[PDB]
Amino acid sequence: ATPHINAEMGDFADVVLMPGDPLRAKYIAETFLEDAREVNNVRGMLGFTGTYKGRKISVMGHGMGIPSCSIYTKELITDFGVKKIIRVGSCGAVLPHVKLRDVVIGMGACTDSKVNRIRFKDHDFAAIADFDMVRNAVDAAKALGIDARVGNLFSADLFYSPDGEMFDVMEKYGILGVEMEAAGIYGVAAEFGAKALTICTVSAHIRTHEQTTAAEAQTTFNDMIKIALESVLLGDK
Amino acid sequence: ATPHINAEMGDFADVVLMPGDPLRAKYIAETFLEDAREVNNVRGMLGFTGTYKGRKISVMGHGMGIPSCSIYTKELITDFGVKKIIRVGSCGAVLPHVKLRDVVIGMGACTDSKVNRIRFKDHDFAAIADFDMVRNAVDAAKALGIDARVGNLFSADLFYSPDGEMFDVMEKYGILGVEMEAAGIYGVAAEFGAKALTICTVSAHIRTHEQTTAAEAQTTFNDMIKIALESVLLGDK
Amino acid sequence: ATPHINAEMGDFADVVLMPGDPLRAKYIAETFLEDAREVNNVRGMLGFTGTYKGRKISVMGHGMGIPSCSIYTKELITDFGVKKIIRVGSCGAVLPHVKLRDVVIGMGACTDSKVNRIRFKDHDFAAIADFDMVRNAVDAAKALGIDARVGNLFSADLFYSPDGEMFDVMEKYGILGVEMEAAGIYGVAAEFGAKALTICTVSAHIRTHEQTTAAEAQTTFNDMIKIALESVLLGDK
Amino acid sequence: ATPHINAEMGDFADVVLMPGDPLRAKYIAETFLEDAREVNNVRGMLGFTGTYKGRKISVMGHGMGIPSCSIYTKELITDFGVKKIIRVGSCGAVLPHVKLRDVVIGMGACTDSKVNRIRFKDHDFAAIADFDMVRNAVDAAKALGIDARVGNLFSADLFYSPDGEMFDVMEKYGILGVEMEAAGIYGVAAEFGAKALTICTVSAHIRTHEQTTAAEAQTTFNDMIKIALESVLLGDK
Amino acid sequence: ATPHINAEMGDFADVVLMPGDPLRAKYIAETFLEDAREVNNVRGMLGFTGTYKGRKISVMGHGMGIPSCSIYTKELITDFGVKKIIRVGSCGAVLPHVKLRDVVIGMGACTDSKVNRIRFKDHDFAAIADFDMVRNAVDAAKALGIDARVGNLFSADLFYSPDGEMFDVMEKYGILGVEMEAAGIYGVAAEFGAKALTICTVSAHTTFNDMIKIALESVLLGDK
Amino acid sequence: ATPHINAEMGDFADVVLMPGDPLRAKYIAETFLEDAREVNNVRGMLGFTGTYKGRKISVMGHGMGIPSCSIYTKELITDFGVKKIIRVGSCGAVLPHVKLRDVVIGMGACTDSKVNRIRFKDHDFAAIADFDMVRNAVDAAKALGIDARVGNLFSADLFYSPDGEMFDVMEKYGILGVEMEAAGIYGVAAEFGAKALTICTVSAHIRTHEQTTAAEAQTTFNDMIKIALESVLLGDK
Ligand SMILES: Nc1ncnc2c([C@@H]3O[C@H](CO)[C@@H](O)[C@H]3O)n[nH]c12
Ligand SMILES: Nc1ncnc2c([C@@H]3O[C@H](CO)[C@@H](O)[C@H]3O)n[nH]c12
Repeated sequence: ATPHINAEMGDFADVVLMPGDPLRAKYIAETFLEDAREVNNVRGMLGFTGTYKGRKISVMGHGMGIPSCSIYTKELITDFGVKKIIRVGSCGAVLPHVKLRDVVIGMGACTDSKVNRIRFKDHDFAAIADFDMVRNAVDAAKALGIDARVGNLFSADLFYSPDGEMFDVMEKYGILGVEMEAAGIYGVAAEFGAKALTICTVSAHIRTHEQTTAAEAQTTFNDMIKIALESVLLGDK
Repeated sequence: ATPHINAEMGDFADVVLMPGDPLRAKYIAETFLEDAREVNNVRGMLGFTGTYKGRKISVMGHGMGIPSCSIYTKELITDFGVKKIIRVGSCGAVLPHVKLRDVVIGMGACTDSKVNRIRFKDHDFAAIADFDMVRNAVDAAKALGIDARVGNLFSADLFYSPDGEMFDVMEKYGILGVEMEAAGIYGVAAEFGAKALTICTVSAHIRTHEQTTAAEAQTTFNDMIKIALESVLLGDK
Repeated sequence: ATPHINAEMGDFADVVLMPGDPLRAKYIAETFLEDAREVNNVRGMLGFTGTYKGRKISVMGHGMGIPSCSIYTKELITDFGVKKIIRVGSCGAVLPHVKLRDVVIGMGACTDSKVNRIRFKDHDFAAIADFDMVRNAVDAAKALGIDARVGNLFSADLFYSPDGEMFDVMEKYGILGVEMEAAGIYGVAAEFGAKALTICTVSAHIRTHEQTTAAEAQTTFNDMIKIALESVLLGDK
Repeated sequence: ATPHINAEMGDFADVVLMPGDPLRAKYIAETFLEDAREVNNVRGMLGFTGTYKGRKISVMGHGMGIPSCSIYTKELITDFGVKKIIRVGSCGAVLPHVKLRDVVIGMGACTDSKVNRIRFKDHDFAAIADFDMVRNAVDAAKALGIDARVGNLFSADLFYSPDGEMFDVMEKYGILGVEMEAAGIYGVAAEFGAKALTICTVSAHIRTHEQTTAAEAQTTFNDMIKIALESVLLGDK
Repeated sequence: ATPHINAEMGDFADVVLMPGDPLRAKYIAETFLEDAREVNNVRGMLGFTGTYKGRKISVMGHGMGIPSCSIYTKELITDFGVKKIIRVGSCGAVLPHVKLRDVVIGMGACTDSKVNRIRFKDHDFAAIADFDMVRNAVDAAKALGIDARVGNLFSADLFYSPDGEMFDVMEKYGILGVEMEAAGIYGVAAEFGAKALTICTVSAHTTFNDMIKIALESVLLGDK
Repeated sequence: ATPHINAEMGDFADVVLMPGDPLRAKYIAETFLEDAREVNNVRGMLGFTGTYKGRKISVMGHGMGIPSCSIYTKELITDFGVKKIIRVGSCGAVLPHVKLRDVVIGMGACTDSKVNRIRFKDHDFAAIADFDMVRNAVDAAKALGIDARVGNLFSADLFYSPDGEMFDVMEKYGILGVEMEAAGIYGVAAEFGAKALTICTVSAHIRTHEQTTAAEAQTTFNDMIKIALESVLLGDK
């Protein structure tokens, strides 16, 4: 019922988990949710709704990049009643002892995109998550015995940057992970009056050049998913 | 293979057609290509390689927005030997005499993205197509009896833009179509030394709810595909 | 000693409360700290150290504006072993449900200053607080039965802004309070590897025109101080 | 008459060739036009009108820099019925394979000027030539046995630039020639609704300070002028 | 009163000298003025009013940085009738032939602040002093046997630069001194229709009393 | 010789007056100078050297706009030993009380050009004149009974600007005259270590004011040139 999602009101839960990869969304639906059904397939951007421990939950890909996820998050918020979005992504690390498969939680997200400047009269908008969602995720990770670090992400427009020196700048200012969406989702959440959080799994070290495979990212980053799902239940109270 | 493409050198032709929707890529392979073989499916971004009138051709989705297509086009160029990219997409018009189903060829692409400023030391980089490819597309269009306009596209970062007034400015400056990728693909081609072209069909008239029927759009879609494919043959001389 | 603080290592606690007004720092030291002693008076920027429920704590003015507070925060971190800074300030509100004397906690801070762009290669640095410090303040306020909202502040360079329309944009994007330092302190904390939090008391409403007096700001905003001090004790565990 | 041109409607053809140097315009009139008459001498900016193979054609200097040529091109468009402007100039190369005496056709023009950002709400306007004019020029060149390169020029505000590093950037993104006017003329054409093209001959290699001799310059200049003139005849059909 | 100044119209003279440090304002008031009276102490930003050779004169700290002094100068101009602001500060020099202990007069002020771009539609506003005040300061200095250098200051937002990349640039383009306020004060003066001047002593690469004498005598020259 | 000046060291005085129009330079030479001889005619940009009251003085056009005058002033300073440049031009007024034929002295020059930001690492360079030259001009004018206004000029890149509202901003900030060169000349002067000044006569009121524009002054164009020349004589003493 929207230009990029062929579904109707009620087809989505009020909370949506969103990886960039629709195939990871499919994996999550098949692995963590009961009674999951596909609710969207437009442009292959798979979305599903099922239950987790009785709680109605949706998962849907948002694609790669700020412009892509801004489209889906906006539509979910304005036309499907979605109140909370939890991005469950991958990222590259720049810090020396942040390692592969570490879970990072983006309370804020830096960016080299122009979208928030366009929204905010060319000033600095601090793209932040909802505090209660951050807190829920931290508490859930603790209950699960999973380490999770909270801090700044950096949302890049260019996965292949011509400016390698910027990575030293990110490292100097404590950036936990380089991904491509958080700052955009946070801008949309503030623009349209909803709540968002980005949780990422470290899938590459930008310095050491260690990296996981495409298959590993699609189907094995499960700590962040358990954290996300349990954090919703805490939020419900 | 690359982190976003599960294939090896040789799997892709040296020319790749790219719609945003990976389902359109599959449709293109099935409809216009002989002996089509799927060569990528990471993140559901379907890619295929086949032949058109004997000529080896590939077709693969690029996803929505500059950051998404920048990843795929970079990787195709540096790791798969691709020499030419032709985006085949949709766009919205802002000019009165540009009608639904019109074909537009982006000789240049304006943008509100920051990617080319990051590349170009914060100055104005004119994101342009390769001239020969533009000319090949014009001649292929003529031989098919299809009228096409050549000029500027505008590649937006925000499909849902909070700056409605900018559309008046685009109209004032002769922008032929509003889409979300061309300026980024043109930046990648310049950065990595390849050739690119974006052709679009007008599928919407901004500030108006006018829409074409399903059969009309497929017919028009097919016309664009034919122009792109025939243009490659002309380029081969 | 440093160019703006005539004290030696050890004279400051490892946690410093910092209002913009040195006379407020004096009030706080005399009212909340036991055995308080003056440790700075350079440029009349009073700083004191004493104990709160057995915990060594310092309080010192940072003056008005990002450039002023950036000086003091840097010096405390590099030369006095300060690990945490809690700014305890005043702000003006734009949101219709925010009232005079409400306490707001700045998980992030937007800004129209150029300093973070200077630090961050002209990109958007999300100026954020330390998460644990935010949670400690939230928990302390709950234990005290004091209400407090958590979200974005906006750190202005011009208290007398010629751009009145920017306040509508701040309001649309949920800015809780307009002040003049948080984004700068958060940038310094990030640069030098320390932790910071800004808590503000609403001293004016930009829409309803209500306003506390200079005398009230100097001495009567005590809820935010109780929250700050108790949050430190929580932080110590 | 207009503030910088003392002529009347009819004194100029609907196509004007424009070198920067008014003395070069005088040379073009004497050399290529029959029955040439001087139609402007305000500020010494000589313009002439005559015929080339029966076709009415004008030639006039535009002076140095974007601000200068923007004045002349605007006035020609709004007050003298001019439809097409062909800048005929020299440029410096930054690419090793681009050689002295090569003819470059600016299908696009990059710039470090702010004039187009001012016009285009501080976004990226792709300053482009008219496609048919570009094609006419290629075809004309081919007929004359010259292979012209088509791509981006860079229009500089500073002939004596303090930023030597920018040339490396220009080279990396494939800029064919450096001059000082094209992006400005293209901006004017778009703003006031006309068509423009810039053709340049490479008279210098910026990195080595290679410089063309006087005799070879006169030869390549003539080639460029023949190309421009014959392109007009092709456009007429 | 204003939110940052607890005084009333008439408490300030129509010219105010402003050092950054309020304790320096107190020193100035005590050393140079007759019948000096404290007229502001909000936030400890001490302001005083007295006479210098029969001429009513005020002196008040403005704090460090563009945002701080922009507040105080605006309120003085719009709410206390002040017509002229003279900043009397210290600066660091980058030029070889600008000496320690030299007096520099900022006819213009560069800055890495965004405040004037906010004011001037993101274009380049040349933050300048009032010409007559510059002339008066030069002439007052001359009469005191001092050659003041007139030129550009640079007003920094970051005393502690993250990379220090601007220093060589300031030197290349002839900046006389580095401080943290002038361009802000000049922007305020332009915005609200008053006149301002920044005078600095080169404190790095009295003297202080000489600078104050130049500022005070330059006012008396202006009154003529 | 230099790329834009066919002359040798010694041909120019160490002070050069520069109008935009080279024909105006000719007029000044013939009207004001003894034993004037032409020293340059490259690109029709006439320059002359003669004496005024025994004092060796040059006069030469600079063309229109920052890029044009930046070329000439740089070449004069670095290759012809020029120490002082005085632009003598016309400007438009935006202030209601500024009269036609009033003389404006640009102690500073605002601009919408990017050249100084290029020089100054994207920060605000205050483009200022030499103080002694300003003072000499004020005294020279006063001696002739002319009260010259001293303040900011605004140097525009676009004579035909799309942003009419900016003239309101100029008026609000007390801009005395609008022209097209001062900020660029002042930038060159600072870059290459020389001294410069722009003096202008008001030739028009920009835009229509509800108010009444005062009246017209009795001051002439010849009066301004006299001021300029006499200011040189004062500076010599
Ligand atoms: N009116 C419009 N505005 C922006 N983008 C598009 C498109 C294209 O469709 C996608 C978004 O729907 C994206 O790839 C964009 O380039 N079609 N019509 C459009
Ligand atoms: N070399 C220098 N750099 C920056 N600021 C200053 C100052 C002034 O001193 C204060 C900072 O110490 C502030 O008001 C600034 O304008 N003196 N010397 C300086």
